[PDB]
Amino acid sequence: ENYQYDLWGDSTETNDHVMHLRAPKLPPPTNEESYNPPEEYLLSPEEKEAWENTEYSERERNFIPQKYSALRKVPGYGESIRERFERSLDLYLAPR
Amino acid sequence: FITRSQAVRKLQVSLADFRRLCIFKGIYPFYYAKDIQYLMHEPVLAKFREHKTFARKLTRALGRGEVSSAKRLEENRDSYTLDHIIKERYPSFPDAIRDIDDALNMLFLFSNLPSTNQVSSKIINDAQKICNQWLAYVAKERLVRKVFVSIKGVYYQANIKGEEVRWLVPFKFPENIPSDVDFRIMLTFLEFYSTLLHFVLYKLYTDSGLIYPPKLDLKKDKIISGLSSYILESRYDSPVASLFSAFVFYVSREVPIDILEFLILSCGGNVISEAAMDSKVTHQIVDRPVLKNKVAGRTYIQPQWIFDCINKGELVPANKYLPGEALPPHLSPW
Amino acid sequence: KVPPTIAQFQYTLDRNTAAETFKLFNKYRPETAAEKKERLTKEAAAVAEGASPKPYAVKYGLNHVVALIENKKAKLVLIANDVDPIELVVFLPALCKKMGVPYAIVKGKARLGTLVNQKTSAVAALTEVRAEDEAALAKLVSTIDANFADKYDEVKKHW
Amino acid sequence: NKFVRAESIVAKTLATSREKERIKRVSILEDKKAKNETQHIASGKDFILKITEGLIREKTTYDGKPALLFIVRVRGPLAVNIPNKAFKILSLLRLVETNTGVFVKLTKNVYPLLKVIAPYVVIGKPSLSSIRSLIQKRGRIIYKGENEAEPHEIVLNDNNIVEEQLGDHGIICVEDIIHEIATMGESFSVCNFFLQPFKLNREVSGFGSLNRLRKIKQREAESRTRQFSNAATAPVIEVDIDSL
Repeated sequence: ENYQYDLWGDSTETNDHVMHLRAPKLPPPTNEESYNPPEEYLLSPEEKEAWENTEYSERERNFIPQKYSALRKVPGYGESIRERFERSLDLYLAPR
Repeated sequence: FITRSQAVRKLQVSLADFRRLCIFKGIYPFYYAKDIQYLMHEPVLAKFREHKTFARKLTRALGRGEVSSAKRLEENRDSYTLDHIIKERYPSFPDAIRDIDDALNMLFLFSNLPSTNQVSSKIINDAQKICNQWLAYVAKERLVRKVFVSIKGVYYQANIKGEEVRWLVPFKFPENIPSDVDFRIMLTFLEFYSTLLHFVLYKLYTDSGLIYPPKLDLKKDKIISGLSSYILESRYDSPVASLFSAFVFYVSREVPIDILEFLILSCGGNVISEAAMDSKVTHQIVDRPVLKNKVAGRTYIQPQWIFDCINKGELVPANKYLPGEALPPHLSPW
Repeated sequence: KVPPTIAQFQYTLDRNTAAETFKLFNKYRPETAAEKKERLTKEAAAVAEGASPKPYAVKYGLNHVVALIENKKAKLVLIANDVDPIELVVFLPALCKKMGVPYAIVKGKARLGTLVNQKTSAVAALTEVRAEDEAALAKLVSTIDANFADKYDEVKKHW
Repeated sequence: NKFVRAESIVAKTLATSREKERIKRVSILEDKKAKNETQHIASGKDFILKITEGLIREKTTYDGKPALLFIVRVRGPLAVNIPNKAFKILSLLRLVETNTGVFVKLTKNVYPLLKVIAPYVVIGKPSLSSIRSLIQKRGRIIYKGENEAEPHEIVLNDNNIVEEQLGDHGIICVEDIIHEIATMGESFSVCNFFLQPFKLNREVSGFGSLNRLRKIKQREAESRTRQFSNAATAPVIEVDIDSL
């Protein structure tokens, strides 16, 4: 039996009592970039390379918006470990 | 305030171990003086020192040539626990569920990872076990509100004690691990979120639901190793939780199952797969341009219908979801 | 400038022979204090509820050894060159020569300690041996007498 | 470019003497078993050992039924250089690399070749989850890169790649590949050479403090959970692949 006990119980106390606890800000809810988007979101061929020309981290989207007819035709998103790793670094290295 | 260098020096601890404690304690930057000054007296720091002593005293045994004493040093080894570290971080249970947003995103990523020389198989198997426990509970007490399938993965929203958690699950394909990413930072985040999830899941199960931890059927884990396996024993409020009741869905081979059977079982439907073979069925979910059988008894759907029925809650008509035609533009729930 | 009976050391055993010595010697480890204790607790568990042969392990005290050479119990003797007082061993290669007991100066005083659960040892010797390794020992001995005793016949002379 | 010690160079020959003579011995008895000239040999049939987990050794005869095996590369034994008869079979199964898996069907032709490579491979009948999790976790596809480069082996990320390479055989997606691998069908020889081999990570995977001791523990667990029979009537050791 490891980690098999309640530790909170009847716990009413909040940790945001000292004004120095900066709550880690839940990441922005995803706005219109689905596997099947309205294809006006699908990027113009000039901006496909212009987006790739811009330096990373000073960039609006971490991805190219793409259209897919079938759900089977959805690729495994390669730059997924990079996103969680960068968020992890943003928690303990970026000043709040 | 104090500089990083001044914090490291004051603690007399390595930078790595300073950052490990910083990850566990939830400390962020200039650091706050009283924050580091409060970190100094802590059991976890003392246990890190004990690991360093153990490290040399093991290589003493190994380096000499004696194996039995080294094997005995493993037996007489205790490890640091992250138990008391959460009480001081998330004192109330609703505060821990406000963090579980970011906690479930690491853990569901680390389930969908090939084990490397960086990350052991035991790490991924334990992470996947917690993932399956989470999926089992959310499908048990029926707590889903929104779904969103994107390029990145599949997003879910869940009223876990009425505070709407959000979390992302990638698609079940092999993931190309870059050599760029640092699998030592991510392992400590996993180590903190893992224990946090163990305590959350005990609290959830022992409050409103079931025994913890539940068992798993061996010949069920041999078939799927997903969510139809891992049986759980015990001893509604939302329209989404009342949907798909008295509906039996036959999920075909073509669709991903583990991303879809969670949703069916969550709302109130039933799952029979093509995969399990390797009746009451009223709908079939198929992603082919040419469908072969075409019976009068079943209704034929491309999964987009499910991904819209959860979002609206009003059971959208399946006339725009037939196999062989182009799907509607699929809007976000945000 | 070194008097001949000192730096009868430093002319130690060679690489290939040395490893093969330990190939034999690491077979004859004394039980560790942990191991000895558990063995006896295994006995106590058993003998409290319901035969053994004499155990070969190498011999390791300077005393014990100087006893053993001169009594003929010793077959092979290993003598580490670097010792805090050199005098603590300088007689030892001659004593052995005189009792005809095969000896080799090994390099690394700590290296002896390895084979014997101790920090250092100065001297260890294999007195009695298992049936299978009996031949292995007597050959090693010969190997040592060739590459060490016969190779350095002039170790008793030259400054 | 290093110097080679004498002890090693004699050890290699002394071990390959045992392996050349062993392989020739198994070759003779398997040749004499097929030609129905069973007049004076050791045994004219085939046993399979199934070791499970306190280690129970089963002794069951091989049926004529076609079975599904997942062969895993081991690295064994120690001083051995592989002979011509090993180079051939391990080239055909494309298992030159250590820590590397492949799927094959086991018939009355496959089983004699299995006895030759048994000291180099660890075999067993996998389950549906072992297959399905293995393909969705690991998978290579050798095909053309951007415009010029050919030898790119990337990843089973997509299903449209599956369409372009297979397609007309009836295979559309990665799960359909799993179907024709788990269940022995028409397209199995099509997709088996499509996922060429798997890249399994090695056990423990380090040389250091904890990792050396863990490798020691597993290395002594090897000779207990696997034996080298060396005889011409070697029972084929089958192990749990769900556990492995």
